This record gives sequence, C-alpha cells and structure tokens, in this order.
Amino acid sequence: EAKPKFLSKAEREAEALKRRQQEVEERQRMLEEERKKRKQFQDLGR
Amino acid sequence: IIKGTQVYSPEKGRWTELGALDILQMLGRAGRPQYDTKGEGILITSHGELQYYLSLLNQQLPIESQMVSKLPDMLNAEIVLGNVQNAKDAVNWLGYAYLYIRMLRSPTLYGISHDDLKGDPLLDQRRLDLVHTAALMLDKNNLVKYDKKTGNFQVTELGRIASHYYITNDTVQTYNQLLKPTLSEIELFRVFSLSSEFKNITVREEEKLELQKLLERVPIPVKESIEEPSAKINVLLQAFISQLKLEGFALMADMVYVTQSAGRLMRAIFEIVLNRGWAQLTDKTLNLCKMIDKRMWQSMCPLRQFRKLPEEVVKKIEKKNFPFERLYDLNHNEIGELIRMPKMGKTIHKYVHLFPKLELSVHLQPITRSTLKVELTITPDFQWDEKVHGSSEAFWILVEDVDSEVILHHEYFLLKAKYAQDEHLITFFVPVFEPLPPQYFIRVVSDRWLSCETQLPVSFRHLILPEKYPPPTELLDLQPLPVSALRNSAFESLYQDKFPFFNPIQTQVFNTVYNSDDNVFVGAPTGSGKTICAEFAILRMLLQSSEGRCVYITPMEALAEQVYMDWYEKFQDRLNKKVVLLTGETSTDLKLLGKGNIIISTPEKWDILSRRWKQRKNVQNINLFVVDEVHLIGGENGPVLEVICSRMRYISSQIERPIRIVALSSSLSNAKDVAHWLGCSATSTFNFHPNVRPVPLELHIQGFNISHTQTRLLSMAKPVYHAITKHSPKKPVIVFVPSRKQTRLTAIDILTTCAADIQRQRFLHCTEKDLIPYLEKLSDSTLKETLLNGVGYLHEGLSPMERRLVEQLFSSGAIQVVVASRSLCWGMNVAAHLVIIMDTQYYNGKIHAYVDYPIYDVLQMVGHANRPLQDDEGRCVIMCQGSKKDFFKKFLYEPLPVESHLDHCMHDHFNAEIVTKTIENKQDAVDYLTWTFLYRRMTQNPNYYNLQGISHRHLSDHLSELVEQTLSDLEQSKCISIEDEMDVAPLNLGMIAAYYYINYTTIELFSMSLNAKTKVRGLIEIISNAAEYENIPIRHHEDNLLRQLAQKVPHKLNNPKFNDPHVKTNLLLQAHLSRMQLSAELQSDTEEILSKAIRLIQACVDVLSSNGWLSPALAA
Amino acid sequence: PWESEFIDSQRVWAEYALKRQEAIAQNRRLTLEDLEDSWDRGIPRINT
Amino acid sequence: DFKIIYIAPMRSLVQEMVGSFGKRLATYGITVAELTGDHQLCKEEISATQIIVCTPEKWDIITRKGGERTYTQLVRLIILDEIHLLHDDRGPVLEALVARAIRNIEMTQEDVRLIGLSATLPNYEDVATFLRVDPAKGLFYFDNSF
Amino acid sequence: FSSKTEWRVRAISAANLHLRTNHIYVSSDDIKETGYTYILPKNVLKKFICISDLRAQIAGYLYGVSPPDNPQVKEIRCIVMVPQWGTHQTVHLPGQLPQHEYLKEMEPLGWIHTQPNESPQLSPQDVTTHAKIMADNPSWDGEKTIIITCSFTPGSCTLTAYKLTPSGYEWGRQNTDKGNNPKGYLPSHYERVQMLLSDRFLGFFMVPAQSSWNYNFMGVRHDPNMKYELQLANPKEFYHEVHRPSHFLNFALLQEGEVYSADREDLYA
Amino acid sequence: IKPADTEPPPLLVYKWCQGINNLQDVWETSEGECNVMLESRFEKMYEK
Repeated sequence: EAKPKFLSKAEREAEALKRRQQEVEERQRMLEEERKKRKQFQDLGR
Repeated sequence: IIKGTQVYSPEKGRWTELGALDILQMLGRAGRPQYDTKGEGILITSHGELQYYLSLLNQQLPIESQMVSKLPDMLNAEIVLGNVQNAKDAVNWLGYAYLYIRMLRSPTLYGISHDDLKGDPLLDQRRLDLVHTAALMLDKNNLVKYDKKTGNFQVTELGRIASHYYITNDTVQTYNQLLKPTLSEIELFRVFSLSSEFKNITVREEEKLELQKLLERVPIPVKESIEEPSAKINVLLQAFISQLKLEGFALMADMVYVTQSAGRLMRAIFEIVLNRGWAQLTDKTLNLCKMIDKRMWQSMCPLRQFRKLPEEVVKKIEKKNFPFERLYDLNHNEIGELIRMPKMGKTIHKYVHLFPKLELSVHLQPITRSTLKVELTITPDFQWDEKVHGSSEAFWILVEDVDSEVILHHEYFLLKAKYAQDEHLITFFVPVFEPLPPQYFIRVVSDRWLSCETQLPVSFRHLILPEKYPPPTELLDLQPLPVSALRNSAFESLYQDKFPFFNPIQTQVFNTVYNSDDNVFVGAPTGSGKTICAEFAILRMLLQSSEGRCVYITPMEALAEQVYMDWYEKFQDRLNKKVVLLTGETSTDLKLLGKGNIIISTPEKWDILSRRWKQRKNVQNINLFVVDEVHLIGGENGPVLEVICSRMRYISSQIERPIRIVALSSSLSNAKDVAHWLGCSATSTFNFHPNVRPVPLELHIQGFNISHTQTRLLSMAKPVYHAITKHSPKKPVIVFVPSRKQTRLTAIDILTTCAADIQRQRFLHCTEKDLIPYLEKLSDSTLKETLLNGVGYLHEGLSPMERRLVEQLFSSGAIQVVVASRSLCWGMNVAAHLVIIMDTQYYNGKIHAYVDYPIYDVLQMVGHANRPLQDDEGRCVIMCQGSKKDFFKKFLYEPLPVESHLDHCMHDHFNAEIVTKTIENKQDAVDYLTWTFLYRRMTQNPNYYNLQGISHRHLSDHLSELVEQTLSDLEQSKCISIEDEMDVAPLNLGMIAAYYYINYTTIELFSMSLNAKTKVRGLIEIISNAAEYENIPIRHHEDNLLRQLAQKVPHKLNNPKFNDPHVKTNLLLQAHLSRMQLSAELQSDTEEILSKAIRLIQACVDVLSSNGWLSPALAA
Repeated sequence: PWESEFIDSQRVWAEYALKRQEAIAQNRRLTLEDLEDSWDRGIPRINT
Repeated sequence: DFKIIYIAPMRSLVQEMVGSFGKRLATYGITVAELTGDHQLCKEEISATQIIVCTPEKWDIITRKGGERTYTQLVRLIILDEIHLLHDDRGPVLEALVARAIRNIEMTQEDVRLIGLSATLPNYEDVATFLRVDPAKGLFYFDNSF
Repeated sequence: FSSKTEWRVRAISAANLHLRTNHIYVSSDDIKETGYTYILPKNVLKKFICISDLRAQIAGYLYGVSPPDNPQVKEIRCIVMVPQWGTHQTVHLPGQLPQHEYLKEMEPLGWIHTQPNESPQLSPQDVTTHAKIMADNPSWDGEKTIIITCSFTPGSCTLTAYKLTPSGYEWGRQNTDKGNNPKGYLPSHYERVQMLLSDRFLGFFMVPAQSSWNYNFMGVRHDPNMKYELQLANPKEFYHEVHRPSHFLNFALLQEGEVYSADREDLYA
Repeated sequence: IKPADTEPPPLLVYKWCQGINNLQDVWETSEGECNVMLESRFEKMYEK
C-alpha cells in the first residue's frame, strides 16, 4: 500500500524465489500451451 | 655531378626541374673540407634551364615570395587560430609576410603598377584586396563566415579541419559537397580521390596497363573508368593499403604522394564526418585513417600493427581465420598449437596481450525524460609497453543510436601511460528522443590501432524514464507590487529607498508567502530575488509574534556570510530583531539559537543542532524554516541539506505547531517532488522557468574542441577578450576560471591581448589618481600590475582584505574585468554584465581526471550576470569543451532536475537518528527514510536509484535493502547493535560518531586503529586517515612540493603516495604543528583541515575514554 | 491500370534518379542500355 | 625553462640534425628530437625536449592544431635553416610561420629570437626585413668566395 | 558466379541501397483480415535493405511482441541476422535458431528475406524453408510466424508478408525438391498477412558474436549444423570488409618492395 | 491549380484520394468529426 514495509533479506529473497518460481511456471505453462497450439496447427493440415 | 636536373614531382604530376634547395645542397657536397683544395660541381641540364642554375649558384636568383599560391590557406590558418578576426587584422598579418616586403620592393613582379605604389605607399589597399580575395575564396568554399559589411571573419568547423590538417579550401569544398551520411566505403575512396591536392594527378597511358592489373586486384570497387584520374588515385590508395608491388616509377611516385597526402586527407574527412555526427561514415573514415597509416586492411590480422612479428606466422593466423578475439581466451600453449607454431606461441601471446583492449562498463541514470547520464568506466585489459604504445593511447568514445547513424556523443579519451591498469570514469549526457530506442551503442575505438574497438550496447529495455515534468508556473502579469502592499510601516522602512515596486516573481509569490501560512516552494532563477521571498516569510513570522524564530539554511558558508551581512543591516538595524549566524561550535550555537530570531546556517551547522531535537527545545519551536537553494540537494554536501529538511518536516509533524517551510531554489523541473517532500501545495509551489528572470539572460556557449585542457585553457584566452569586446565593451565582466593559478594567468592574458590592440587601459574606467589608496592596501604585486590596467582577479589565496577591496573596485565600476576562481562563485558580493565561464572543468587529482563543474556551480556563475537596475540584459559566455557543449545547452535554459544522493551518504544520519532513538527498529528506519527527498525521487525517477519499478514491492524492498545495508555497515563498524535482526540500538561508537559529527567509517578506523600504546607520533597518522579529509583537494603541481614537505616535518611517512588526500593532511597537520612556512594554496587547505581537526581529536579522546586507556587519551 | 501506372512511374523515376546520379558520377550520359527496362514506363514516359 | 625550434626544410636533414645536435649538446643533457607522429606524439615530444628539429610544415601543422601553445612562452629561439625555401612552393609555410612568430612578438611581447640561415641569393635584405633583422647588427651576407 | 568483377558491380549497386529505403511499398492485397497484424519498424527495415544485396538473398529472423492490450497485432522488435549464405532464390540459414537472453522476452515471428525481383507468389523455397524451420523448432507457431519478402523492385522495395497454412507446413515439411517448381506446390500453401510500417517505435538487430552474418563469400565456412552466439549489435553491409576476407587477405606480402620506390619526404607527418 | 504539367487528371484523382487518405485521423468520427468534400464549378467563370 502507501507505507513501505521493511522486508528482511531472507524474506526478500524468499519473495524473489517465489516470484521467479511463478514466472518459470507460467513460462512452462505457455510453452505447453504452445505445444498444444502447435499440435492443433499440425493436425489441421494432416 | 648532378645528372639530369629532372625529377618527377607528383604534386605537379609531371617531370619538373630540381629545386633550388636540392641543387644547392647537392652542390654543397663538392669539395671535402679535409682533403680538397677545390670542389668540382658539374650540373648537366637542358640548355634552356642553364640560366636558372647559373643564377642560383652565383648569387643571382632572387628569393621571391610564393604566398599568393597559398594565401587563402594561410589566411584560414590565421582565422582558425584567432590571430586575425576582421579584415584589418588580416591586413596587419599580411604585412608581416614576405609577400608584403617583396610587393613593396618589387611592385612590377607582383602585379602592382608604380601608379598603385604611388597611390598607396604603405600598400594597404593591395593587402585589403588580397585579404578580400582570399576571404572570398574562403567563404565560397564555406571555410569562413565572411561578411563584406564589417569585414569580420567567423571560423567554421570546416575551417578548423582544413587548417588542422592542411587541406586546401577547394578540398574542403569538395568534402562539403560530397560527404553524405550514406556514403559507402566505395564512395569514400571516390570522395578522397576528388581532392584538390590531386588536381595535377593525370593518368598517363604508359601505366594504364599496370593500373588495370591493380583495378582487378584492389578490393574496394571503383565506380570510375581507369582513364579518369580519380580512379587512379583510388586504386593507388588501395594498392598501397594492400601492399601490392607496383612497377612504374611514375606510378610508385604517384602512390607515395597520394598516401602521404591521404593521411591528412582521411583524417580531415574523419573530422568533418565526426563533427557532423555521421556514425557509419565516421567508423569507415577512422578505419581508413588507420588503414592508410598502418598499411593493412582491417580484415587482416591486428598483429601486423606490431611490426616485430614474422609475417609467416601472421599469414598463418590469417589463413586459419578465426576471430581475433578468440586469441584472448587461449593459453600460450593453446595459441601456439592453434597456429601450429609452438615456437611462436609465447610471442603471439605476448603480442595479443599487448594489443589495446578496453573493457567498458556502463552505469546509466535517467536525468530527465530527454537526457541520460552515462557513466562509462573504461578498464584497460592490456599490458602497457612503452615501445609499442608510447606515452599515451588515444581512443574515441562514440555514443550512437540504434541505427548507428547519428553520433549522440563523441569524445576523445587519452589513456596515459601513468594510468593504465585502472578504471577511468567518463561521465557524459546523451539525449533520448520520443521514439524511445532499444539501445545506444558506446564504441570506444582506437585513434591509431586497427581492429581495436570495444562496443557496448547500453540497452534501454528496463529503462524507466522519468515522467515528462509539469510545466513551470507562469509569470501572471501582476501589476507590480508597491511596498504599501506590505502591512507594517517598520517593514516598509527597509524597502522604501531600495525599490518602489517588487519584481514580478515577488508580486506573484507575495500573497502566498506574506499573506498566507503554507509551506512555499519558490523555484526561480538565480537573480530573481528569492531572498526577498525569504524576507516575506520572515516578516510574516515577525507579524505572528515578535519572539518568533526563523531558521535560514544556505548550503554554502559564504552565502550564509553574505545573507548575514544583508540581514544584520536589514533586520537587526531597522527592526531590532536579533539575527545570528551559526558557526561550527555546538556549545555556542544553542545560545545563538535561543537568543536569535533569524538563525542563519549551513546544513552541517544545523545538522549538529537538529540531531538532538528532542533535547533542544529551541530546535523544536522554530516558527519558520527557510531553505535557500534546495536545488543544491543534488550535489556534494547535499544529502545533509536533505536530511535536515526531512528532519525539519518530521519535527513539524510532531510538535503541536507546524514549522512553516519556505524552500527557495533555482528553477526546477521536478519541483512537484520538492513540493511534495516539503509539504507545499500545488498553489503554493512557485516553480518558474529560467526565462522568467527580471534581467533577461543571453547565454552563449562556445565549444572548444581541444581535448587537452591546458591547450584548451590557453586557446580560450583570446576568445575571452573577444567575448568581452563583442558582448560588453564598456560594462562589468566576471571571468570564472578553473583554479587559483589560472586566474592570475588569465588576468594577464586579457591585458596582453588588450595591449596587443591599441586599447591599453581600456578596462580601467577610472583614473590611476583614484587607485593608489586601493592599490597600496594589497599584498599581491601582480594584482596591482593587473589592476592598474583595469583587470582585477580573485581567488582563495587572496586575503579578504584584497578580496573585499577588489570587489569594491569592481562594484564601483572603476575596473571592468574581474577574473575570479571557480570556488568563488558562491562568495562574491558583486554581479556583472558579462560573465565568461572559461573551461567548465577542473583537475581532480585524487582520480587524475578533469571532472566537469557541477551544474549548480555553473548556475551560480551564470546568475552572477545579473545587474538589476543598471543593465537591460545579462550576458554569459560559457567557453567549454565541445564534448560538454550540449550538456550545457540542456541544463541552463530548461529548468534543473535535482536528484537526491542520500543513498550513498546515508550511514551518518541513520546513526544519528539511532542515537536519538528516532530509528529504534529497521521498520522505523524505512519509516524515517520515507520522510526524505530520496523516497519522493525513487518513485518519479526509479532507475537513477537502481530501482526496477515504482510499485510498493519494488520501493519497499529497495528501501529495505538500503536500510539493511546501511545498518549492516553500522553494526559491522560496531556503531549500532541489532538484536532479533530487527531492533537497532546505539552503541558507544555510534554515540561518539553522532555527538561530534564524525563519519561512521572514521570511528570505525579509530576504534580499530587505536591501541593502548599509541602516541602523538602515530595519532596524527590516525587523525589524518579520517574520512573527513578525503575531500581535501589534490590539484595539479601539488605532488612534488608535498614531497618537499615529506623531508622536513618531525615525523616520517611509511609509504607516502602524494596522490593521497590523507598523507597530504598528515603533512599539513605536521607543518601546522611545526609552524612552517607554506604555500598560500596549501595553507588554504590547512585551514580546511584544522576546522575539522579538533572534533576528530575529541573523538579520539572519547574512544580512548570508553576503551579505558589512560596514556593514549592523555596523548590525544 | 492507373494505380499500376503510378506505382511504376514512382519507382521507375526513382530508378532514373539513382541511375542519373550514378551516371553523373561516371561523368557520362544515360544511354539506351540502362533505362531499357524502364522503357514504356513512367507517367512522363522514360521515352521522353 | 626554454625550448629551441630548429626548422630545417627536408626531413632527412632533420633526422641528421637530430643526431648532430644530440652529439654536440650531449654534455648539457639537452634532449634533441624530431617532430614526427600524430599530434599527441608531437605535443609529448615538445613537452619532453629542448631542441625540437622539424620541417616547416610539421611545425606549422603543430601551430595550427595548437600542440605547442603551452610551450610558446618557452620557445625563445627558432632557427630557420635554409630560409631561401621562401622561394620554393613550400615558401608560404615559412612565411606563415615567421609572420605568426613575429606577430606574436608584436602582440604577446615575449621576444623570440629568429635565426635565418640562407644561401647567398638576392633579396636577402628583404628576408632581413622579413625576419625583423636589423641590417646593421643582424644581417650577414657572405658571398660564394666565403 | 562470375566471381571476378561481378561482385564489383554488385558491390557498387549495393552501395546505393539506401535509396530504396524511402521508396518502400507494402503489398496490401489478399489479406485475410482474421489473422495477426505485423508492424515492422522502418529503422530495421531501412537497415535490412541497406545491408542486403540486389542479387543474393539475405535473411533475418524476426522477433517481436504484441503491444499491451492488442494481441491481434505483432510489433516486430528485432531482426536477427545469423550466419547465412544465399543464392538468388533461397537463403541457407543454419539449423540453430537464434538463442539469446534478449530474445526471451520476445517471441519468434518468422523471418524476413530479400528477393532480387517481385514475384506475386511466395517462393516454394521460402515455404519449404519456413516449414523446415517450423518442423525443427516448436517455438515457431505457424499462426504467428511469417515470411516477409522485401523484393527489390526498380528503385524501390516491395514488402509482402506471407503466412503458412496448415497445408503448407505439411507440404514444406515433407518436401525435398529444392527446385523452383516442386511437385505438389499450390498457392493454398500460404496466405498473405497484413504487415505495416512504423515511425512510432524502433527495432534492433542481433548479429553473431564471434563472426559476422554474411557467409556468401565465406561459403565453405558455413555449415547448416553450425553453432553461433548472438550479439546486440548492428549488422555490417553485404560487401563489408569483414564479409569478403579473401578479397583483402589473399595478397602477396610486400617482399623486396619499396626498394625502388620514390623518395618523397612526408613533411607534415 | 490544375491541370499541372506533371500529372494527368487521373494522377490528379489518385493524388487527391491519397491526399484525403493521408490527412491526420481523417476517417476518425468518434469524437464527432466530419469530412466534407465540396465540388463546384465557379459558375459563368469565363463569361463574368
């Protein structure tokens, strides 16, 4: 919110690990949906 | 026996006769002085050429001037050097030539009739005609801006390039017509080959066959046909660089001629193209300069520029074509087996690590939306060797856009041999345009070495530009405020005879400052009279109750002295309100704050009072806090100003009665942040524009493209006088110069230039009848020498006796020019019509670099061009290096972006708020940091502060990393103690460091570096190693007289490096203790040392007090 | 078609401009052998 | 505290005058060198040396680019070897050099001593007036019998 | 090729390729209105036209993103030049797709290549190249990846972006006939997609790091299974010095040269 | 003033259509914007 809270360095890097785990999970999700789009594009010509 | 007298001269392109010089020297070898009684010189000639050599060798060939051949080029060289300015000075220079004396003695031979010598005996009309004809050749070829009205010359940059590289005026007209940004390498050889140096190169048929054998082998294609001469010059340059063996004598001679011209011609093309900013063509032209010089193509191995290698191993490297940067990562075994030359491998490794290779790192910081500050650190990653590199390696730093077709910033970079193996900080400012580019590129290329280029992409992916700042508040055309709009009669009785109406800034600002009670930000340019807005706030505070208390903070101590002299005459003499000025003693400042109604201060003198504001009631119940020049929050000694204004807002948030802050400043761009940080409204924030000033400033900026700085500083000396004559002939001038020693030299160079002209003593508007009571007071005799001719000067080494008397001679108008040092920009009770700012850089000898002026210094210097009633305008001519030219064309016309530098200067104030128990845990450390300007600027310009966003997560975690880094630095210093990893408490060292205002790392050094057996011999080494002395100045020529001081003083120094500030303060402390004679510039720094010495020694007393050691404490 | 005529006229007089400046570079005149692909083309025809 | 410029017309004459003045002024510790190289090498060679032996064109391109401006108050003697190069097509370089030095003597008022060595050719009194040589004290004309 | 002076007149011709960059045409026909839209910025298009050859085809992999709150339009933000050599009718790109940390924020939008002259159809070599790149790289979505062809018309450039239909990816994947008219090649194998230009934003380039991009003279040094890193740089011209090293490096050294040269003193240097 | 010597009347029509189309947001009507094409003849020009 408005007042910035202090976050400890262990807590900051835990938040950063949770963040980078989130976006590597959405990168994995987008990659397997990319595989789904690719299979869909592939079998509409086969 | 001189056989033939016929040499093939390629500059005439034909077989011409032997010169007078070569024949006279060949025939000086006739007869040896040991053995021979008689020389015998046979000279076999054509018969028509017999009389020439008979006249030559028998005292009968007259020496006649050939200057009409090259008169526009020599006239351009005198125009470029500034030796001639108008056609009269060019006629004066032509009178010194041999052509003038030969035209006087033999008029008939030089196209003058005796009718014209009888009608012009000194021959001034013929010199005017020659100067006018040569100047028509110069302005036709765009070398000189020459008006036939006044006869004045202006130098063009093509003029500078043609003079610097000797290329003729027709050649620069060719390079002005033909050089486009879009030229390929094919067209570049063609533009070179159309030089007028090769206007006599014709292609003869007897070599055309050989030229075809070159044209099928040269690697850059030629658009011309080979029987056109430009194709011949093209393929001869390319056959030179390719090292093709030629066979015709005429063709080898033409090749040698076109390449010895091609060095200067390609350097002149490179300078034209670099100055216009074309990045692809400046890469091509600088590469072609280095290819003509090194005689190799750039695809060849860079190890051919080391001429000590065998060419067989170099062709083995070029045969095995990997990139040259592959050779860096290999071992000397791995190189030698990659080339299959294991014998040569160690030598190839030595020469690949002798090859110049800079490692660049960029730290970019968005200043405005338009400008970034790139701090490029250059790291030499090559072993220096004097036999291959020499005294220096020259580089070009080219910063260019994504397309690499516009150079946004080029600058020369000398890597000197003393300063290899260490990082060079090159700070510059690049513009950023509205289609925000993905990158800029920094190419640092060698000026001499082929394939020595480091490119660095300054990527703008995660670049958060600051918001386009709100427009400045307009001068609403108020009808000008009579002083009767103030209320009390005693209040007008100190403004009656000064001015009847206030300036429009004060009219607009008056009703909010006087007739309201809000926090007011007044952002107006230096010279708008914002101190009268401070005085409006003070008169309001003295209306509310007469025992009120203003506190007036000026960031410079000389500004505090000047406003104390103003307000002691204004508020104590006429309103009987006590105006006190605080000095650096905490014992008497509490008394002065308790007794005074207007408390003048510096930020560090108010910091030591406000640090204990819970204890001091007189810090709490102040009724008004005026902060003059808060735009100095973005400089050195600027975090302390930010901390005391943040504290004075935080106190006002706690003490039942608000402390009304009135922040005066120069005109800011980000003034909404200073308003939001100091609680000003949107209606009470008067952020004006730099064009709003009561006397309009005419600011001219002169670029001097001279990278060497004594050369630039001496090349500025005649344009200083020419700026005086152009901009203010009969009106006061201040010339601000980089140093204490430059002001005497420039005060003499103005006088030698005004005595070069017939207007000697033109700067003395009074008589020498009137100067003897003021000249007999001075100590500096050369100041009397310069003052009697009308040019005073000012620096730190003068006494305030001499300083105040030169300022009184200048304020009265008796003298016209005052050459003041750069550090006297704040402390001058005088303002001129013209302010010349000569060379806005100064030598920081701690880093051995010419650091630029901070823009607050230049803005105060500019604001010295402000005479309100006497002058209709105020002119300022900033002579600066052309690398710094657009940095001043930004930051002086558009308002000032100020950014807090508190995150680097944090630990002192965090320690001080910890010993106050303001910061009791790390959460309150972030909560205290939210009161600063740093918090307000981290959300508007995040990437200045290594942020990645303005969100609450980014801001909160960056503030938490800031506080947990500074409190780790304070607990590792044992200044504070952190329990539960959250709650901080003051320890002993922190209490000592925040009591007597010492840097935390100084007492980190003290309690680690004082043992139980230290003594005064070592204690001066301890106190001289304090970090309060790292800002002592090391200038040039400061090293060897300190070495002269290292042999005398009663204690020797183990490993003294005279680049150190600390051993300088050690020597100066010892020389003050031995009461030795000093140079004036060194006792100028000794008084800087001894001001902070006594609190350091008391800190030593207290750290040895807590440590329980009797004898070192008594030694302290 | 007129749309084809105008885009070919634009691009063919562009080609004539570059061919003309490169033939002024070679000091000669534009012959019939260059501008033979541009022949019945251009709204002022290249014929003209 | 001083620099001496020796302006000799040809470059191999300069490279052997460097050896001659380096042998003769060796007992004084005087550094004799030849102005060559790029402009940074030339300003470093000017800052390091006392006898600066150069061509008229190299000294003129240094004075045009400005790499001697810090050491022209230290130049107290220019010696123009073979000043009958005034007749050559390289003549304007020497006339520009001497008009610039004589003009700086008349403006800046620090006197430089100009020593023109010449061959015995006519208009020597005009080279004397050109060099600001007083024809009583400074002008010495030895014909080919000498 | 003729390889002795064909590259000289070609080099000269390619020196004037900046005149093609203000006369740019976009083929706005046959565009199916239901696909993506592609904004190629004019700065990388200008740079891509200048570094090209009028005869030999160069090619660059397009990378881009979509603008915020407009997923139906694709701003090309990058052209990656890779080590390629090209004939007049195809480009031999390496097997390795461009991998770099700056291309992780962007998605591969296909490739751009130059053509010597305008054809109203996509080349069969282009649809086989695109479908082999698609069949070997699953990050190439056939809906979003295109082939921009910058055909060199007289004094200008005509740009046409094409997409592969699912018929075209299957045919070009199975295809081995590298001729100009292979069997089973129909104009239903591609559909012209909307592509448009921009002054409003700027793209960038990625060149190889160790070497440069043009292997048309270094043709034996180019393998289809070669590996390359990338580099945030601007690409050199086609006939740049570093691209034809046999024209600058095969010179016999100066052995007993300059011995009967001319005596001329460099008076100024 | 037309007919210009460099453009035929169908090139006048093409240049005019492309000049209408290349005005700034010329087909945007959301804020109530309205283009108006007037064509007229200056009636009895030659007679009066």
